[PDB]
Amino acid sequence: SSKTEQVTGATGITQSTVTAPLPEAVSSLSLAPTVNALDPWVYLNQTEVPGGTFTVSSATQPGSVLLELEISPELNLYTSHLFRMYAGWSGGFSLKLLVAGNAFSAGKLIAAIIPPNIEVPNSAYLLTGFPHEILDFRTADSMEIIAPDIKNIDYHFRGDKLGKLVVMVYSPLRSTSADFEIEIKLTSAPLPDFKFTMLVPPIQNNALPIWSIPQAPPYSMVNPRSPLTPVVELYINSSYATCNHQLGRYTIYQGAIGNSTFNPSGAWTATCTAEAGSVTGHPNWRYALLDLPDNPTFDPTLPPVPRGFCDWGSGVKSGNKQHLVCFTGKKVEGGFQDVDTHMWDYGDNETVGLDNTYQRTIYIKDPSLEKDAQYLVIPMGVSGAANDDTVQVAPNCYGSWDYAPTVAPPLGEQFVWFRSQLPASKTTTTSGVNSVPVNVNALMSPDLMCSAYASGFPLGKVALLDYVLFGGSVVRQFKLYPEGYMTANTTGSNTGFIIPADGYFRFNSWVSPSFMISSVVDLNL
Amino acid sequence: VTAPLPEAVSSLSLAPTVNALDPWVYLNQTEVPGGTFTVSSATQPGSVLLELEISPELNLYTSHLFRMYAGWSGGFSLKLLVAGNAFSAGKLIAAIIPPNIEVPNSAYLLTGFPHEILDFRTADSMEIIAPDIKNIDYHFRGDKLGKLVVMVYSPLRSTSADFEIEIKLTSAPLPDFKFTMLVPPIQNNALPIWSIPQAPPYSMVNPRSPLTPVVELYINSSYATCNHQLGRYTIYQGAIGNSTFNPSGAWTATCTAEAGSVTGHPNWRYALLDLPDNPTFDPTLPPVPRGFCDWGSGVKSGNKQHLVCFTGKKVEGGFQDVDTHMWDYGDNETVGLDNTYQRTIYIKDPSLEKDAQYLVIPMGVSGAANDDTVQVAPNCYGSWDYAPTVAPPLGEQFVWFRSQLPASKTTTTSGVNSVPVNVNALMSPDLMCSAYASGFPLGKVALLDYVLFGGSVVRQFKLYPEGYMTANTTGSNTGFIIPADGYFRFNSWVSPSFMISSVVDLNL
Amino acid sequence: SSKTEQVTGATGITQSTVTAPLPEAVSSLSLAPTVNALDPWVYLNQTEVPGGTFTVSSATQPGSVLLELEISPELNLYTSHLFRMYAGWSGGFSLKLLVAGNAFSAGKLIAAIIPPNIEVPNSAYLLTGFPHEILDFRTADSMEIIAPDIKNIDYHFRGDKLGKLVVMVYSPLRSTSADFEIEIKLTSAPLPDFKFTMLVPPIQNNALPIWSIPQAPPYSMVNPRSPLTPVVELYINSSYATCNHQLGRYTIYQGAIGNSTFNPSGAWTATCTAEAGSVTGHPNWRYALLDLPDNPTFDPTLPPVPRGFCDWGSGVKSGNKQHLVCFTGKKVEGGFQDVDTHMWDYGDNETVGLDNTYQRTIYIKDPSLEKDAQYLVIPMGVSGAANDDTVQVAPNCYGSWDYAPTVAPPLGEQFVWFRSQLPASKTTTTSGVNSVPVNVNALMSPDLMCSAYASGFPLGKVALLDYVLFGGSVVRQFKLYPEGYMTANTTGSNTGFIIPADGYFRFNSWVSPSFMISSVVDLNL
Amino acid sequence: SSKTEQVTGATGITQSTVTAPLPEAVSSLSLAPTVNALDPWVYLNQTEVPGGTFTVSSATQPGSVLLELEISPELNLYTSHLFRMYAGWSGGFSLKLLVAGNAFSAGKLIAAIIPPNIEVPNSAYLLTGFPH
Repeated sequence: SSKTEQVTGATGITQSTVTAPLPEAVSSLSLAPTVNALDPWVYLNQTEVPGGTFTVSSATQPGSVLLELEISPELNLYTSHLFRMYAGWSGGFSLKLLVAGNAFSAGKLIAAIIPPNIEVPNSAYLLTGFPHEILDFRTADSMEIIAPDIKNIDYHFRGDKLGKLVVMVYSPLRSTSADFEIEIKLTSAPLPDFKFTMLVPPIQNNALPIWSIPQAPPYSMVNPRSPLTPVVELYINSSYATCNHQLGRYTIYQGAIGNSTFNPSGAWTATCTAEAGSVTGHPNWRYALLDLPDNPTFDPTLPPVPRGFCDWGSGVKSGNKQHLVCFTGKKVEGGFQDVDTHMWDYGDNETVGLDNTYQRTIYIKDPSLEKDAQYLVIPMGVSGAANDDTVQVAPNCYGSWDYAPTVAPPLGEQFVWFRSQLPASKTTTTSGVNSVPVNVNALMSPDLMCSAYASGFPLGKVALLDYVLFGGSVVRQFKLYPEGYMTANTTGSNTGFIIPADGYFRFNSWVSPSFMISSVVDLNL
Repeated sequence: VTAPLPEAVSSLSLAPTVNALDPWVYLNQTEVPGGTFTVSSATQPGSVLLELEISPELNLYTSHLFRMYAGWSGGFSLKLLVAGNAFSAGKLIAAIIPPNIEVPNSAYLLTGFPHEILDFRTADSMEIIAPDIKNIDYHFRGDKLGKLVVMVYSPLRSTSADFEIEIKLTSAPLPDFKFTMLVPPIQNNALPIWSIPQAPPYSMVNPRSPLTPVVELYINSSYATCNHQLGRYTIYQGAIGNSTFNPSGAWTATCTAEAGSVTGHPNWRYALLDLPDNPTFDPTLPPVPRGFCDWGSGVKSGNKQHLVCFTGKKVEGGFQDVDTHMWDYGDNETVGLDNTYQRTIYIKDPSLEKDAQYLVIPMGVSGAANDDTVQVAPNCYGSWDYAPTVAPPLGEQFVWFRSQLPASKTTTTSGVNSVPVNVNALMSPDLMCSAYASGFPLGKVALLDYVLFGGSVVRQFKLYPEGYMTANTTGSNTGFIIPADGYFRFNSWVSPSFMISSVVDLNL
Repeated sequence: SSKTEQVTGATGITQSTVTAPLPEAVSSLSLAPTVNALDPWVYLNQTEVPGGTFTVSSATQPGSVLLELEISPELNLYTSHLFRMYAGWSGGFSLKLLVAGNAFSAGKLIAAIIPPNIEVPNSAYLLTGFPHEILDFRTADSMEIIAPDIKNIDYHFRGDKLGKLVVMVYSPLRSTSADFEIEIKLTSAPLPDFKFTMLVPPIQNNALPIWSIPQAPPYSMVNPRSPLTPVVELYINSSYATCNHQLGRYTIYQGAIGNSTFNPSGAWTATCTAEAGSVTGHPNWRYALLDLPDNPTFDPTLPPVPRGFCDWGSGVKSGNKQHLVCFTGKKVEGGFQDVDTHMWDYGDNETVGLDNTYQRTIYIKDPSLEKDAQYLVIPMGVSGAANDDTVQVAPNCYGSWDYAPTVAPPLGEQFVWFRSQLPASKTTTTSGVNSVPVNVNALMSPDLMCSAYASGFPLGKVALLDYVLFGGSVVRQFKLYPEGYMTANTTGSNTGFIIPADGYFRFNSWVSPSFMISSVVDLNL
Repeated sequence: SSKTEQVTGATGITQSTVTAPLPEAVSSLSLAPTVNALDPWVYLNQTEVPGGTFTVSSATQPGSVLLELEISPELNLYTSHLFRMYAGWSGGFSLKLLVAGNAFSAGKLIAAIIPPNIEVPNSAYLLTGFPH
């Protein structure tokens, strides 16, 4: 159908079109053991789908996809919630494309329905092949695409391959002002022919449409890299800080990836097989061997480092001048007689000729090391080392050890980290070690993700969560990727921006990975 | 007529006196008290722009009648009035949330509630039927009420010169709106109109200098926050840290400290400021007398700035000496803290007895940075109920009451000099005296017109209930004097997001 | 109605009665803005209610309540889940009392419906007053109580006071064998006149009927009391270990109660205002004062101890012979020059004449303490002290400081704790301190409760969660109270029972606080 | 009533509305010793009233009054002149608000009728109360 309305002032028209590029395959639900209807009003309450909106500016290139929505119960809050207690679904959705258009100057949108097991092309030219509609920003106000449930089975089960609605720019948006944009929302409502199949117990870990994050300030969320010092700030350093593997790498597909753990309390301790050997250069260095409880020493697949124990980053070229600091102690009956602060290198002095590495090979500066003993390790800090740059060093999986890939943020955004300050141990003693203050940053601490690891994360969607702080209300919008690297849209200088740790996150909406955040953090200071 | 959800007409069978209304109160053109908001390019998506409880406060008239009546039952037809353009593009979502449910803070969830999406292109005169969701035959006062929440869904872009869209709602009760139970009109439910007596600002009292008249009102772009404790008021009192309705009578205090002095100076004797309340110095009541200056900045001991006051030992109530004495407000420096209120006060005189009670009457500043330093009040210890630090909404600036503190030299090297400093104040108590009888409706802001001389010049500021005035200004040049020989006028209740059509350029 | 069936073998009868002690108030839903129906099958799928079952043995005393179910959407999985997207409900439920009866010998059950704002009496004698039914175990198989939605409002909103179904023993159960019991389940299904009112967005923190706990072994959940040593076991000591206030006291009404925190990483550090004074007895002791960041020193309402810092329990009478051990260090520019292990008492040497207390008053054994400095604290262990008994000492709120009440378990059950081992620091040095190995136990670490703090906990219901361990499958059933003290049914000797920390919890069913667990842990070793 | 015309070039619309926020109290003139009619054409010749025009620029502040016209014979040249030879008048006037508008960008006007012995408020917010 069609319907046209004269805009206020008679300076244009707004077209609200009901369109069905119609597969319109309505199943008889003959094989469904029972057919369950919905509250008639669910068909009448059109709700924003997870994935909208998408802003089409002048800097958008036709052929770049903007929406990729799988026609499923997840397009609606109420159907998404109802599906938790239902084995199968069967029916389409009426998807509305609300476009904040105007007689701006020009620009055309193309929306198409793509059937299952058909790759989504990246050109407006190819989209015209599919069943599709075209819009004109000069007159676009609505488009009720009657999206069908393209299927070869008489009713769906979880895990099937579903059809997709793809929206792309047909013609570039041209307007007098470079700031003119077009916010394009998209809402769904199940069609009348949409029914469920069976009543099954809800999944207590259901992939809920709405994610609830407890009002937990990050100063209580603490802390993979330095689990003895609380998080005090939130760092946004635009130094191209592509986070090489570290501790505290959690993703909600597997949980803890790399050598990350959910209980890093302290700075997870480890012991060593303090083997000894002739040492060139520094005789006072002894090559100790990390032991691997729960990961026996001889599995190239498993990590050659105790779970938890991880960077500080050391073992740079100059590792022989900049070191790490850890408590050490001879293991004796019932514990350790005495524990001091010795200088741990964890790197590439002589025996590996490597860079920073995740051996299984450490050097102490204590000459009292003996082979006939196991020595305890508790990292404390760095000694004489640079600050905030030599503590983010890049050791990596120089092996088959399944580790965390070096994650880099998408262009235009920089990582938001959880920081913490490490005090310096001074000693005016004839036998001691000297540390230097250092600030430590990390990705999402496990406490924040605990809700995500249970609440759920819709496939291909990065959570957009807010950040409110002390009065007056000030909200910064961050993006929390499933791989576990929260980011924020950045613009301006490259200053390391501190954001206070007092303030709680809040779920706003599921957004696609390529979703520019409206709120931009300005690097002024 | 766009109805988000059907209105359940209730037969008031359980109403002791089903009370009718004037048949002519039904005209869907009466403005909605507080229902005026502006959308700009800077309004981020999903920012709550309006929130009205579905109640007799939605109409200018039923709001007035509601003071006579203990109950009501009915809906409201709100008409939009969008002063948009041909070059404006954007969306609004207006959802009616159910009574007890909590208003979301993202559009993705607000869409869940019944709603309508409004284009600025075709939402100029859109009737919206707001229902009154209930499980009871009629409402009493205090019952949880439904709300309609207007929120920007697609930000406002402009195909041409960026313009500001001003929107406001006009309502008439649906034919089924009925009152009940006549009661005397002294109730809650603040009046839709607040008549401000024509008291010029210079007739009010500067709470932070109740000895010098308010000489001028001035807007400073730099002063982004107000940490003052003395001079803060709110209509929803409550208690505000060290603010009194009588600033003049509270400017006094007794002090007494034992043998003690600043390490850097054996001349700055300590002084424990006496409290009109009684000890212990319990960390739940103010640690200083209800009225005392909030001046000074976070200096460190040595060749520095500090305050001046009139001090004098008490003599059994009889004759007490008096003289201006240099005064600094605590040695927070020696504890690694900033200058706060809890810190004991000091006096630069070696002639204080370890057990004597000395008067103190602040009078100025000496050898000190200019007004910039007295503006920033000492911090607080975070244990008692003090006035929270506040800042104006983005793009808006404060309005302060200003006064001139006269200086004071000394011919002899016995007293103390005192540089002249212009002092500020967030609000004089003389303006809220009339407000309390009226009150502000449900977290709305009061747009007041400062009618400058003759009425040819009329400035508009928003009187936020929290206790401050703000006026939107585009400009540098911190100093901006506004004459204090004017008078206020109520213009309307405006939602906090409302931005003033009048913009006073700070560069003129 | 009624219906009788001849049991197999014709050795009895089983009565399945449909009863309506009928308020039967059906609302017209006139004021409801809209009326939403359900899938017709929800009315036909009777599901176990949260609160059943309840076993009526010979040791049950008439007048002891067994069921107290508020007639609400929460009586059914599907209605409980659907109510998440609904503002109001209006209608009753058909509650079935399935009784595993037999012609055992005798015994009668009484079930009554109690209207809102009417206290539940504790005598079968009074229950007969209410609308009620009586059962006989000799012939009881079912009872479809048509429970009405007693209300004076035309449809419900969350938070109203609801009616209650109470089941009590009318006559004692007598049977030939002392082991004969009667498992009494109870299921619900909304009546046909049950409808919802409005469609509202789901609460992302909804009080879900089913609780999902991630497959997180407790050896990763770590650890309030000793957040540097991982949890290794699970202790069940029947020493009457009524847990006085401690660290790690979390309840899902407020979150962290007492001085408990969600980020105890390490052993939350604290500093001191190392004031000095003349000391009698031991001159080498110096009375240091804990500073209170975020809790200024002068609020009798707030705790006089830094958040996190907490027991080890010291300050017993003999505190002058048994002590705690914490790292100490003079605070200097940028940190601390040197840090050693000194002996911290935290108790009642001279200045308080108290027992263990939660001052704000500590004694070091280092004579080098000086007033002009702040000294750091990091608890490590105990020195010369008893083990596992003097580390559970009972300091408490000797003041108005809102603390955690001393929780004791119900009779017949003992606490299940999260343990950990603290190594001993030995030192053969002319200046050092000597510790003694000690095992430390705690209540639920915050990681386990994180799901509860978001998943939800139905009012008055203690979660019954399982514990599966390495193959072959072995399941122990524990009860996790809302106040935050997991317990397990115990029988036999008083041996401290260790349960391996490898194995994950799992939600089984919501049960009442007075719900004997069928599985009994046997104290054999 | 209402009436809409498409502006030249079809780049807008011009609304010419006939509105009566209607007291519409028509007297029977029973007590009038005699009732005198006018030349029928006086009812058909709309003349500029004394007090118009008023230019609403960007520097105008809502709440500032612009017109305050007392409904009387003085609103028309011819009625004002005729009243010189007449002891009394009885009847209303059809007042036209010609606005030199355009699809400029925006801006809304409010006109209200205020009864006798009622002070004129200085806020657009209050004007909505009156018939307007």
